[PDB]
Formats: sequence, C-alpha cells, structure tokens
Amino acid sequence: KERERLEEKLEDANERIAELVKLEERQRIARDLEDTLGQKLSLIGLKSDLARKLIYKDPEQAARELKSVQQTARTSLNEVRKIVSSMKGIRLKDELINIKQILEAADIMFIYEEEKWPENISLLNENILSMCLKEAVTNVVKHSQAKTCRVDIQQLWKEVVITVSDDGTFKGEENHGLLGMRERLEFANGSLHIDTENGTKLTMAIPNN
Amino acid sequence: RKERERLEEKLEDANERIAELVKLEERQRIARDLEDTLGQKLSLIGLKSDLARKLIYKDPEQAARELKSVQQTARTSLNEVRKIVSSMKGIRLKDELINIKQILEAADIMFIYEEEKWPENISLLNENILSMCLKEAVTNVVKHSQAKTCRVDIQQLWKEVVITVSDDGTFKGESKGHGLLGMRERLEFANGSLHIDTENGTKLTMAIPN
Amino acid sequence: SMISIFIAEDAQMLLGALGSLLNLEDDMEVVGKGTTGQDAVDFVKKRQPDVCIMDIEMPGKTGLEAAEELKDTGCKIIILTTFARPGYFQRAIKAGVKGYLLKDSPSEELANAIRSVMNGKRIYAPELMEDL
Ligand SMILES: Nc1ncnc2c1ncn2[C@@H]1O[C@H](COP(=O)(O)OP(=O)(O)CP(=O)(O)O)[C@@H](O)[C@H]1O
Ligand SMILES: Nc1ncnc2c1ncn2[C@@H]1O[C@H](COP(=O)(O)OP(=O)(O)CP(=O)(O)O)[C@@H](O)[C@H]1O
Ligand SMILES: [Mg+2]
Ligand SMILES: [Mg+2]
Ligand SMILES: [Mg+2]
Repeated sequence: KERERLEEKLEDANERIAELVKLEERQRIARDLEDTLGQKLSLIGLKSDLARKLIYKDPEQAARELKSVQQTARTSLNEVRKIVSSMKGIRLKDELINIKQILEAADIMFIYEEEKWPENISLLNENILSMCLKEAVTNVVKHSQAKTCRVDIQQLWKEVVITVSDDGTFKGEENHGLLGMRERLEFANGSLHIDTENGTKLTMAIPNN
Repeated sequence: RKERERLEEKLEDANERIAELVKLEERQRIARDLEDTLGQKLSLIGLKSDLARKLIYKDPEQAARELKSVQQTARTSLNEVRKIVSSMKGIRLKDELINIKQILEAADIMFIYEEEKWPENISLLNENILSMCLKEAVTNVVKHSQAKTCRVDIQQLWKEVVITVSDDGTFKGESKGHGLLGMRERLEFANGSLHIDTENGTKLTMAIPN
Repeated sequence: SMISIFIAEDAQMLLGALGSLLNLEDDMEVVGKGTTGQDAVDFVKKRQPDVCIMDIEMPGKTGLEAAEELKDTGCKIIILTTFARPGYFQRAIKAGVKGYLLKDSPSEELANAIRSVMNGKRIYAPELMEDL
C-alpha cells in the first residue's frame, strides 16, 4: 500500500527531527561531563604515571601519589553517582509522597491503597507519569474545592493506569496542564481521559511490558 | 490578524513539550551507559590503585603493571566521555563562542550574538581557522576599541561561512606578523578573505569556503 | 581460622583485582571465582565457603537472585554494587545478606566488614540505605 510507504516517510521525518534534539542534548551533557570529570580523570592518569616512575626511585613518594589517585577516583565516582541520579529524573514512589504532603496541607483527604504496583516501568515512562500525577493533584488542589481525592496506580495488562478522582466540582468549559498531560502521554503511546460529572476523574494510561 | 500569532505560540509550546521528552529519553539512555562504563572503570581504578599501593614494597614489578592499567583505564574513560558526543562537527567554533562571551563580559563590553545561527557542515580545519580569527577579532576589540558593545554574526551564505565582528568603539590603527595581517594571510591561504570597515567603530568580515 | 571466600563478579578486571586484594590478608583465602549468579549457587552448595562476595548485576542470575537461593545455607553473603539502585536494599535484607557494600570501598574497610560478618554482624553501607 501507499499508506505504508508514506507512513515510512513520516516515521523517518520524525526520526530526523528527533535525532537533532537528541544531539543538541548529547552535546550539552558532553560539555558538563568534560567540565567536571575531565580534569579529575586526567589528573588520575598523570599521578598514576608519575607514581609508576617513582616505584623504585622514591617508593614513599609513589605511595603518596597513589593515596591521592585513590581519593580522586573515589570522589569522582561520587560525582558520577550524583549525576546519574539526577539524569534518571523523578521516581513515582517519590511523587506519591509529594502529593500526600500537598493534599494534607490543602486539607483534602487523600485515599490511596497499593494494589497491583507496576513491576518494571521504564525510567522515561515513570518520569512522565510522575509529571502527570503531580499536575492532576495540583489541579485538584487549585480548582476542585474537593474534600477527598482518590489515587489508584495499577499495572493492568500491558499498561500502567493511574486514576485521580475528586469530590469537588469541575470548573472548565466543554473543551496548560490538561493539554500538556494528554500530549505527553500520547507521545508515549498512552492516553488521558476525563469524567466531569461527579467531580473530576482523570484516567491516564501509559504502555509498560 | 492576532488570533494567528496567539495560535502559533500554542504550536511552538506543544513542539517544545515533545522536544523536552525526547531530550529526557536521551538523558536516561546516557545515564545507563555512564553507570555501566565510567562507573565500572572508576571502581576498577580505585581498586587497582589500592592493590598497586599494597605491592610497592612486596612486588614493585606487579605494582608497575597495575599502574599501567590504571593509566590506560583513565585515558579510555576520558575518551568514552569524549566519544559520547558522537564525534560532531561544529564543536571547536562552538567552544570559541563560549571563550569570547567570557572575555567580553570580563572586559565589560556587551556581547551581541545568537546561538541559533552556527554552521555545522564546516570542515574541521576551516572551523579551527575561523575559531583562531574569531578569537583574534574579539582580542582586538577588547585591547584597542574601547567599545561598550561588540556584535558577532555567523552566517552560512552560499558556499561560504561568513563571520562579522563589529564594535562601537574607535579604530586606532593607521602590519608584519600581527593579528590583522595574520588573519588575512591564514584566511587567504585557505581560499578565504578578510575585509575591514573603520567608519562606525570597527567591523571585520571574514569568509572561508564551505 | 582462615576465612574461605568465593567471589562472584562478571567483570574479570574487578574479579581478579578483588581476589588479589583479598589474598593479601593473613586470615583470608579466595577458594573460588565466578562470573554469574549460578556459579555462586553451584560453588556455595558444593564447597560451602564461609563467605560469598556477590556482585548484583551479572548475566544469567543476578547476585540478589543467587542470594535468595542461598538464604538458608550457612554461607554469609556480602553484596557489592557500584550504584545504590532502588529496591536493591530491600531485596538484600529480605534475602538475608550479611553485608551490602560498595565495590569502590577501600580494601581495609572490605576486610573489616568480612571479619564483622564472620562475627555475626550485618554490615550495610549508609549510602546504600535508600533514606540517605
Ligand atoms: N480537578 C479539577 N477540578 C476542577 N476543575 C478542574 C480540575 N482540573 C482542571 N480544572 C479546570 O480546568 C481548567 C484547565 O486546567 P489546566 O490544568 O489545563 O490549567 P490551570 O488553570 O490549572 C493552569 P496550569 O495548568 O498551567 O497550572 C482549570 O482552569 C479549571 O477550571
Ligand atoms: N577592534 C579594533 N578596534 C580598534 N582598533 C583596532 C581594532 N583592531 C585593531 N585595531 C588597531 O589596529 C592595530 C593593529 O592590530 P593587530 O591585531 O594587527 O595588532 P595588535 O596591536 O593587536 C598586537 P597582536 O595582534 O599581536 O595581539 C592595533 O594596534 C590597533 O591600533
Ligand atoms: Mg493546572
Ligand atoms: Mg591584535
Ligand atoms: Mg556489574
């Protein structure tokens, strides 16, 4: 079919654009990593070279150099641990704690019962769901005037489904955060649906396993 | 008339949100790779340097062997970071752009530029020549112009990259081995050119094939 | 008198450097080396060393999976990781590991944790406990 050849062109065009955004980010990270770990690694190389040169000539000096190499490597591994943790984004279990604090501070009863917790969700999809969960609850606090908010997070079939419902009143028109959440979920081949009859209920799903 | 302008901001922002997700997807990928490569190699470096210290007196030949491996692992570990850039073209000039921004800010001269306009498909040699010339054009602005503003434009026009460096100071010249002759000689050897306007401050126009 | 140790680490450079660093101790001996979680289960069930040094991410069976299979053996398992990834700590305590340390620990601190583990103590790195 022609529909297939055109979908191939569509996939490739999206891919070309994606590769450019990816590369722009790749260069930014490369600069930050070189800026920080660059000198540290170079110093390690130099001191370990100098230390080798002194093994026989001045073994005490070689030992001093190796103590510094050891220290520098340990502290650099610690910079890396810091970086990797930051790069991995937001964890859904941590976002759950944020929304409990927010709802309690807003005097809205928070109802959550751990059931079917997602076993292996990708870090990216976990970060997207964290963003959406934050926004769904921010909307409850800002607009609903609810006295109760219910959050369910379940692994159902090959999707992670989060439902956020409240007993307040919907304030929007028939047709920002709502478009933002729908766009971010749909980019991840997920979905966002909303019920505005008995308060407001958002159902967000994202593929997983 | 103005509901088109307000509609294009929704388009720009929606594209931006999607871009942020692709950026984050890449960020997570690099984070896994770092953990696997760099993380492993740093743990090894720490261990081998510890073992090597333990052998200084006991077996100095073995300590030397360990230190050769530590040296190698550290060098390759820096090359991994250097490699995760994906050996891009456009870097040298992009790094010189950062140098001149720091230099002009330190000299209290306003720097006017736009990063969205820096050619990528330029040869590494011609990129290095333009970096040299851009450095010197800005060094001259700082040293001689007494300008309060410096404007740099970098444009891909036809089959050339054209860099213009202008300032609002005053030209102080009326020579052999100095920057102006040097830039002109180096550019001309690469089949490029250097032109100068000294009426409203000083404006250098350097072009190089691409 | 001599602590018999089996080392499970998929990265040969580190597996060899750990064995070299531990064999320098007067009261320790590396009785076997493995690169997978199955290698650890096979040796510990057959040879029964006092201690088993176990990396987490290895092919076939992880060190955490291997630790679960050896939970009710009399072998004291010490886990070694570079990164403290979420759930690793909770799975380690549920599997009953006696130590959970960082690979980059100085040899002096690693040998000390092996002695403490042999004294019946549980040695967990503060970095690795998922509350700072
Ligand atoms: N849980 C909820 N309860 C009641 N009304 C809600 C609601 N969530 C959203 N709304 C309504 O829908 C409108 C659109 O929500 P949206 O999240 O897109 O923007 P916003 O008004 O919260 C500002 P921003 O999203 O940038 O923080 C809100 O202004 C409000 O009237
Ligand atoms: N941007 C600028 N504004 C004002 N005067 C400038 C200028 N660029 C150059 N000039 C003038 O032209 C002269 C020649 O410049 P040129 O770059 O060749 O040598 P120089 O004086 O900067 C030493 P060198 O180039 O080795 O660093 C300068 O001495 C100065 O009087
Ligand atoms: Mg909102
Ligand atoms: Mg000059
Ligand atoms: Mg490993």
